[PDB]
Amino acid sequence: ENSTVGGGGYNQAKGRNSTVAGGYNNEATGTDSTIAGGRKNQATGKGSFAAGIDNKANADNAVALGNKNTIEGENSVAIGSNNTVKKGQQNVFILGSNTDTTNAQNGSVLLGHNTAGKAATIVNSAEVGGLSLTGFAGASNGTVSVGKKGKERQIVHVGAGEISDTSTDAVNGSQLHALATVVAQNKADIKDLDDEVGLLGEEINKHHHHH
Amino acid sequence: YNEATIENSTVGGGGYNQAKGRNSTVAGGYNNEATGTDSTIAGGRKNQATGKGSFAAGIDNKANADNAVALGNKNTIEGENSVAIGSNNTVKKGQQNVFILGSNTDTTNAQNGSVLLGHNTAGKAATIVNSAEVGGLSLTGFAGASNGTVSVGKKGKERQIVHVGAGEISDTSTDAVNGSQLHALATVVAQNKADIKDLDDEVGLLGEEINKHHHHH
Amino acid sequence: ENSTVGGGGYNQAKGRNSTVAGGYNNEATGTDSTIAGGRKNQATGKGSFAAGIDNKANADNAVALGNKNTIEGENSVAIGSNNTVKKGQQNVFILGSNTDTTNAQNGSVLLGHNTAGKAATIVNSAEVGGLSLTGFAGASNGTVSVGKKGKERQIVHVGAGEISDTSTDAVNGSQLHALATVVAQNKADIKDLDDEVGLLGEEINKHHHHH
Ligand SMILES: [Cl-]
Ligand code: NI
Repeated sequence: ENSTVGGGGYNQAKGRNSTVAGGYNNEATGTDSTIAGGRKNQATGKGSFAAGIDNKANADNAVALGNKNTIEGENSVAIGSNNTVKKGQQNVFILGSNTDTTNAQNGSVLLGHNTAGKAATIVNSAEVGGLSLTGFAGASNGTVSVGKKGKERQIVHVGAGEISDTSTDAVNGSQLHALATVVAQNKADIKDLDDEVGLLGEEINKHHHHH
Repeated sequence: YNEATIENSTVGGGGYNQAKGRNSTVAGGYNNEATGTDSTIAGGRKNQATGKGSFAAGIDNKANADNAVALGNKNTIEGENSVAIGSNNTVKKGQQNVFILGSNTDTTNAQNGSVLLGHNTAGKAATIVNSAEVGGLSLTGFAGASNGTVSVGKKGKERQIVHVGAGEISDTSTDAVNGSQLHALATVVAQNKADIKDLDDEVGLLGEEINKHHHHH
Repeated sequence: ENSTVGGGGYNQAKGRNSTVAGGYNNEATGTDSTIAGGRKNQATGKGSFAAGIDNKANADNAVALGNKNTIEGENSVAIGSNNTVKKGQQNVFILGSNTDTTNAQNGSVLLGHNTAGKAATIVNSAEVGGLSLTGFAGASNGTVSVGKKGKERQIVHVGAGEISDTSTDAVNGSQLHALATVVAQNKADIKDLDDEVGLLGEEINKHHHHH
């Protein structure tokens, strides 16, 4: 039914308006589904698209491009190799390989090789050894992951973020450095003052002797 | 009802597909129109590809500027050298070099060179941040100020960035900072604050001693 | 050998199960390789995929989509224009244009126009004018790059990161602002104390001349 194969062997365009352009053992089952080519691909979702080896573009609007990208949650994308989005993980976006989406919530983005999804936390405040930090902006959706535990990735060439009480811009090392220079100066001032207080203490104690 | 007259144009199969551009390809689907030189529609339904060397697949995409890539559902690209992959994304004419991997984004305020990642993500204009005033405290000499932005969410719907490596901490560093680096600096600040209190106690007791001495006169 | 062209001119589907759906001067040489269309594309890798103008999807599972994306390292992806991954850079993901992968290591991710790759550094500690900061989390492959030197990009709409001794969450401007408010307050407290110590010194010095 306005379906097209294409060329190759054992290819099936079973979906209405579906297309398999070629390759081997490609099955496009969804309405408006597409397999550009490769081998052992499926595309069961409406308007889905797969190319490469052993992908499953198996939910509506799924994009699965490369090797062994499985998509079974709506409006999701996986490009690269060995990635899986499972049914009821919606709007998940992977550009990466050998990822882990066990903990990826809806809306989450995974970037890079060996990258893991992680559940969003709500961080409005923080307590650091008896000091309270309060009033954090942007305590919301999923997360954006750039690596996994034990295999973290630096983010580089990051522009200086707005530094203010509502800012939700990322901060770079120079901004931390700049605040730390003041902290280091405060700590030296405290020492200078301490020396002064000690000397003042000695003079008082000196004074009563030979009064 | 297919249409492939021009040099090296190909349809493909399906219905109401048109490969009007020189070397253009529509591999199949329904109501796909590839109009640009070297344009390509892999399949799906209601796709356009008016740009040179453009590529669309899925439902209702417009890969309508040079080298546009529009892949999924309802990706409209009308700005040169731009990409949208996912769902309901738009790059307008005069937004160049913009890259979206996401859905239901907002590129109203996105400038040239922006990257949008994720669902409900909004574009934002770059600001120049060379310094900052916190209370009466001045912070200066920030790196990576005076290109577009990289957005990970929208106002009210921000996203944590996780598994970030410790960034270099130096006066020229443009590396992102992670929570353990702010924690480390905060431990020292907390220690300064306690030291201040200890010292304040000591000054008060020294004060009393001075006052007591006058009443030994 | 289950190969398919497609339409167009000077297209070649030389690989087993390879597909060129159309276009001009496309050569698909790898097993299970695919060229969706365009002009002057190559796909020498197994299960590779190219579309657009002048791409090389020339390593296993390569995805090269747009204009002048060259992939010659395994399991890599480039989408956009003018991007290159050389033989011996594996698992590199580019969504961007006019990038520089000279210094990109394996596993690294490049985002956006004019973006440069950068070697990972190990940052366990830092020394800021006589102050030591230690105990950093997330220190030991590749980096995630958002710009180049001189063309840094701000990251925006970042959620508040966890603030703890092990956190590898990114930090936003409001979190730095929150810490800086306390630093500013420490600094004023130091001034107030300094004034007090000065006055106490005057009392001591005056007293001796009431003797
Ligand atoms: Cl401080
Ligand atoms: Ni006396």
